[PDB]
Amino acid sequence: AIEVKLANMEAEINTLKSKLELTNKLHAFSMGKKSGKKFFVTNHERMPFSKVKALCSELRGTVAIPRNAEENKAIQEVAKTSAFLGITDEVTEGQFMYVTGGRLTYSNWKKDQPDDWYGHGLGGGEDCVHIVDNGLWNDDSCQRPYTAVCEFPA
Amino acid sequence: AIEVKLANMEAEINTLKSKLELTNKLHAFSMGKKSGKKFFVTNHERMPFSKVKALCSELRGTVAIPRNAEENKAIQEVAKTSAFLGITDEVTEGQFMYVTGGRLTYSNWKKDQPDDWYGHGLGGGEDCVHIVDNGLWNDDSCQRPYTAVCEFPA
Amino acid sequence: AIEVKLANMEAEINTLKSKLELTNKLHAFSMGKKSGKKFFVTNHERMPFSKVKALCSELRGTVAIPRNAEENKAIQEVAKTSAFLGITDEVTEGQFMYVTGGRLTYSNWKKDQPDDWYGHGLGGGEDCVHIVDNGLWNDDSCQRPYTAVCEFPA
Ligand SMILES: [Ca+2]
Ligand SMILES: [Ca+2]
Ligand SMILES: [Ca+2]
Ligand SMILES: [Ca+2]
Ligand SMILES: [Ca+2]
Ligand SMILES: [Ca+2]
Ligand SMILES: [Ca+2]
Ligand SMILES: [Ca+2]
Ligand SMILES: [Ca+2]
Ligand SMILES: [Cl-]
Ligand SMILES: [Cl-]
Repeated sequence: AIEVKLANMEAEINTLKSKLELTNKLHAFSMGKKSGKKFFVTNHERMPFSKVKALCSELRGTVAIPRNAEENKAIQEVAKTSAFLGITDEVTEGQFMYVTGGRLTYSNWKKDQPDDWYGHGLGGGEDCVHIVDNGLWNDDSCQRPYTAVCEFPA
Repeated sequence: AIEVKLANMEAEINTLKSKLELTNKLHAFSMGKKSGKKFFVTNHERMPFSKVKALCSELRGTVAIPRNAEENKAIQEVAKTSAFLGITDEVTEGQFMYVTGGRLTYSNWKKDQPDDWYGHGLGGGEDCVHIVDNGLWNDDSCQRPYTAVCEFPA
Repeated sequence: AIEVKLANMEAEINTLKSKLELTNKLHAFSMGKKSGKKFFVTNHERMPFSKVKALCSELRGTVAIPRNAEENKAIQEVAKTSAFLGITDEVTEGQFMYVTGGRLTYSNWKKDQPDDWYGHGLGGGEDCVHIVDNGLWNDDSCQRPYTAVCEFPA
């Protein structure tokens, strides 16, 4: 009895592992994940950068990062409105880096940006990045609430 | 050693339940659940109140109930049409109560509502409530089909 | 303690099956699954027919098949653009059948279709079927990429 029951429960567990994997695949498909490509998701909520970062982390993802003009456009389509990107110069002013580390290999800065402007009156300069109309980028205060868009691996 | 095999399987179960929790969080996120806020969702199907209660119950949720103007708007945006709210005055005519218990603490009645006539016995008249396009409330028969919207805890 | 632990593990497993079923049910609901009706999902990706078949198959579903007017409208609703249907005449030119077997019954052909056209130049005639924006059908080359739409059981 005991060992037979144990061997079965082992099979039951493996079966559930398989079903959950299938469930995740179906969910990814329904969320718009294209075959073999990274995908973006949002709940359309606006919040400060630290909050977006913490939320995406909780979902085992990261703040959306465009690596080319295609993904940049993709992020816009998902967000609809301006959203934070996983890029900041919080560590060293003027040196933007991906929140996952490393220098930028692609950028789409609006003319005259980034400028670390203080005039937004929120205190401090601007160490965060968000997409604006036309898909261009602007550095803004990490305190401003922008649409949370998380990214998940291809 | 069966005790070791048992211990390993218990560990496997905990890993799976953690992954399922993650799957659930990501799904809610993808469907618009805001941080710290209740999650409202619909399949856009119209049915009698009794069917809505059973359906939401089967999903471990309840018929949507707006406790404030913000939530009222969130429900309105999810339904996009006329949908039932988890509120009824079946015990005492005119005294609306939440299906989950308690007296109303917020309402958004249309000027001439509720307009149910007095004197109806059990099941007679208008003892159910539905929200409309603009977010206003109307009382109506629980047998009339309206959009099913369920809510899940924050 | 061994037998007590095994009993608990059995309960842990069944509660996991229960919660997984709940996740699948809520997901279907959020995707618009109507009670007692099969539902449709798409990631909005366009690909050749063979890729759609394989993709839906991996998800435990199949290429969407409109069995009546209602399902046809539901499919164009989810697709929002031209998509393949699970109907072809690969087995016998001129006589269509469902990818899951059986002769085609309900159809919504555009005037002068199907015509097994060779003018497209991709080589061969047209053995696949796709629905257009207005919901009408046309037979086209299985080699052409169209939106991937899967259906899952009622
Ligand atoms: Ca079994
Ligand atoms: Ca800066
Ligand atoms: Ca700036
Ligand atoms: Ca009454
Ligand atoms: Ca009444
Ligand atoms: Ca009324
Ligand atoms: Ca336990
Ligand atoms: Ca043909
Ligand atoms: Ca044709
Ligand atoms: Cl800042
Ligand atoms: Cl063909």
